Amino acid sequence: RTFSYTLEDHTKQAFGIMNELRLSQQLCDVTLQVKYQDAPAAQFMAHKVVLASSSPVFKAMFTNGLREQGMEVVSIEGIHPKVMERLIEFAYTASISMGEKCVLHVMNGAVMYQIDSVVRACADFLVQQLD
Repeated sequence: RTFSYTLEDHTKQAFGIMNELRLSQQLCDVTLQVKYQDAPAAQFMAHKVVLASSSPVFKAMFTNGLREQGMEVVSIEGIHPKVMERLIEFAYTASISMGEKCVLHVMNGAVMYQIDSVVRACADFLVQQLD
């Protein structure tokens, strides 16, 4: 009496569309303004719900108890713009790539937004690079 179906690639396909929408700057409700020390300021438009799905830190920031009147600007310090870019790409794609010289800075940024997956991968890379 009961019929049930699952599309395994669905989440992969849907995240692909969400990343397309980020890059077109469509349906975005947060702008991250990133200023790190000497480097020129940068900004990143995104979807609060997607960032929240990949970072307990963004989730708490955005789930405030009074719903938001539109597009929010968020000031970020202490993370290089190039690192934030890579973390956002991870959330939207599940992949991240960097040069060996940047692995430490990305791990630092991933600790700051509690992206446990990226923390683990970077830690494991650094340790293999020993001895």
